[PDB]
Amino acid sequence: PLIVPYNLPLPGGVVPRMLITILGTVKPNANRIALDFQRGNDVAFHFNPRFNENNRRVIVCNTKLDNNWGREERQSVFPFESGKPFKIQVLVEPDHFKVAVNDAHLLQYNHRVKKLNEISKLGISGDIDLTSASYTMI
Repeated sequence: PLIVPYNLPLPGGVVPRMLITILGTVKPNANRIALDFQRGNDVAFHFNPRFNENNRRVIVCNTKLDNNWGREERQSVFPFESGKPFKIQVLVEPDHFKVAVNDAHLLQYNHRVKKLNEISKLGISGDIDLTSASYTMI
């Protein structure tokens, strides 16, 4: 019962062994979800499930620097389902973000923005009801 878009501060930035857990439900008739890990105005890691990109479901990942998007990484494994509850876990490792959905590994994204301590906010947006968003160390 949190308001979307939601901004989760990450005090002192991200560090290896930080685990972020996001619980919610995908809306009826969803088009998109987005997670945006921010370094100021830059987007260090954009994680973007798209439910209807030319009649295909795809996950797009990218980085935005100085208002310019870079090279997209795309994943066709698509674990989200319209109408249904999900869990996203993002584990920060030394060289990449590791993403699992509903307890199954989905993808890794190599760090392009290398000042991890400066990635200090997470924005959560899109066609979801958000139940909780939190972090811990493992």
